[PDB]
Amino acid sequence: ENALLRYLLDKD
Amino acid sequence: PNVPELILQLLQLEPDEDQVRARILGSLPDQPAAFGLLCRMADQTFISIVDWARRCMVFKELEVADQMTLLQNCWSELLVFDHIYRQVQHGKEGSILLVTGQEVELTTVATQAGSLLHSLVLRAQELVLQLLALQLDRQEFVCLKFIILFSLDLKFLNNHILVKDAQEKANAALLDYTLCHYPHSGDKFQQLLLCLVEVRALSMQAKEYLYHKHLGNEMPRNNLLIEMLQAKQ
Ligand SMILES: CCCCCCCCCCCCCCCC(=O)OC[C@H](COP(=O)(O)OCCN)OC(=O)CCCCCCCCCCCCCCC
Repeated sequence: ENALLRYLLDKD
Repeated sequence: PNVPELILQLLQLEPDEDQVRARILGSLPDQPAAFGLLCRMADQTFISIVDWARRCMVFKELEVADQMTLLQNCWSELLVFDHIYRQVQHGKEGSILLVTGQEVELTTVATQAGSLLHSLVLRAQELVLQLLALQLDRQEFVCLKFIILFSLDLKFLNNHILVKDAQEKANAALLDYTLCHYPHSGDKFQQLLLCLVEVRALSMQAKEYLYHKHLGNEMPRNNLLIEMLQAKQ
């Protein structure tokens, strides 16, 4: 799973 | 006149009022291309596209896993389409407009770009020319990018019901608008869908250009587009 996408969607 | 309500709601979400450019953060006798900075600029544009998508109707109602799949499916298409529409707004055959406000002459890319990048740029400009001949407008633009966002087969997601509705409502909206606003020859709905096929083909060439740079260790070490490339599509 894409850690970057989770980050940008969760927050920044 | 009676613009579909989905298209109306999407225009209200469109962030551009000069704000995209301000928010973009690479922090500011002619010369070689500023490669690392161009990379940075593209990464920040990706960021802003995810910001856009997470504010979109339907999308913001899905759970994170589905949101990720959808964006994993379309991220390169959204970036290419973002660049393309910028070029229709620019309306100059001789140069490229970047999100920073900077224009790059096509002769410049002919002198500096390798085989792959040069092909890509040129093929993209052909598509710009096509959308200009169809008199592409901002209403169509935001509808088409919502369509790209939800252009994933239902089977790959948990929530079928809502994604199917979005896919159907988005196409219906485009047809309704083109039919009412472009009473000219050619089926504009269908022509625009054909354009989306080209956006997808372009975005595939773009990932391959990216992958080429990556194998030769030419990309910045913490590039976002490479991180997106490497995560299982
Ligand atoms: C999937 C993502 C898509 C993002 C698209 C949105 C951003 C548009 C950016 C376009 C900038 C062009 C300036 C070129 C000036 C020049 O001629 O410079 C030539 C240099 C070097 O060229 P070379 O690498 O061939 O190496 C030759 C030497 N060995 O290249 C650049 O500096 C390009 C830097 C781009 C970095 C961001 C990565 C974006 C991915 C694909 C870009 C192609 C998109 C084209 C449209 C489909």
